[PDB]
Amino acid sequence: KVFGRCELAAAMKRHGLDNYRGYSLGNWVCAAKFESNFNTQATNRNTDGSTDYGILQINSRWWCNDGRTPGSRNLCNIPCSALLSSDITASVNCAKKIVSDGNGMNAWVAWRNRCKGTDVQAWIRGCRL
Ligand SMILES: CC(=O)N[C@@H]1[C@@H](O)[C@H](O[C@@H]2O[C@H](CO)[C@@H](O[C@@H]3O[C@H](CO)[C@@H](O)[C@H](O)[C@H]3NC(C)=O)[C@H](O)[C@H]2NC(C)=O)[C@@H](CO)O[C@H]1O
Ligand code: NA
Repeated sequence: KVFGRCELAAAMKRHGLDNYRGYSLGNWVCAAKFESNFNTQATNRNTDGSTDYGILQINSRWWCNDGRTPGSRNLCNIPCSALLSSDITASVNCAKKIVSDGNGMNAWVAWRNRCKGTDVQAWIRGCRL
């Protein structure tokens, strides 16, 4: 599923991401936009052999198990395929865990390089929230 911008904002808010750890909803919509282009099925191989999965490109080296990432931890205790569902609940639960692990949203490279310090409020403009 490729989410619309406001559709994803409403889902992220419903799953409790707005201001989770102080990150406004726009931060999460922006991060999902540049990580996956709002595509829940997005997957990307990393050079270290891990893979990034779903709307928030959660990495298999640390957060999920994909059975092909040597040295991986599975701190969200979930199959990486479960991060590709059209229902983003699992991605949100794992993102809540990730953003609380110490480096906040800097865990998302696209957020750090493209959203951090920007007018992230632009990402929720017009959404019924
Ligand atoms: C969205 C996503 O998957 N992003 C990936 C990043 O999570 C990942 O960076 C590494 O993340 C782990 C977990 O947050 C970092 O480990 C934590 O480090 C902090 C101190 O910095 C400490 O409080 C924690 O104990 C420790 N947690 C664990 C479980 O060990 C780790 O430092 C990050 N590594 C780097 C190089 O930034 C990167 C790299 O795998 O990939 C992103 O896609
Ligand atoms: Na794994």
